[PDB]
Amino acid sequence: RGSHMCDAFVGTWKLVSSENFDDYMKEVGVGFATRKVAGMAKPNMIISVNGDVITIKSESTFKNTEISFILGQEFDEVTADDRKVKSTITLDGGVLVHVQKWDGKSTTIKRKREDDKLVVECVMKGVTSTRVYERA
Ligand SMILES: COc1ccc(S(=O)(=O)NCCCCC(=O)O)c2ccccc12
Repeated sequence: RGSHMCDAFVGTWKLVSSENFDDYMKEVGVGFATRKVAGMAKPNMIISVNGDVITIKSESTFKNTEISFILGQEFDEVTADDRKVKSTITLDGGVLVHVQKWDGKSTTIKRKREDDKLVVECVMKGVTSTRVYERA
């Protein structure tokens, strides 16, 4: 197999900035103690691609997570904050668009390459948080 456009996400990334994540988590419904501890985390994210399967791992002092998925194909995800959600991730104009659905609610997480950074934009009900990762 040769290159894929998604290979631009592949690598080891470290969180360097976070804006409005507490308010985003509030909107998602995250409880106090989880918000405080999760908010402190400075995770590393490892993204790899193997055939049609994309894997996103996150390692931090808060929680270690891993999701593997095929674009456009819904999967079960247990989030860092312990929600059990139905997730679908697609590629739209170079941007990984990740929708999580649970308990009649929905949130969208966009991951995109900007310069040498990987920018993560999380949106829930008018509230947006921006998290920026750099190469590790
Ligand atoms: C470190 O704490 C978290 C990580 C990921 C998630 S998530 O379910 O994967 N949605 C956010 C995804 C992008 C954030 C990031 O990877 O830096 C959390 C969701 C709610 C509260 C805390 C979360």
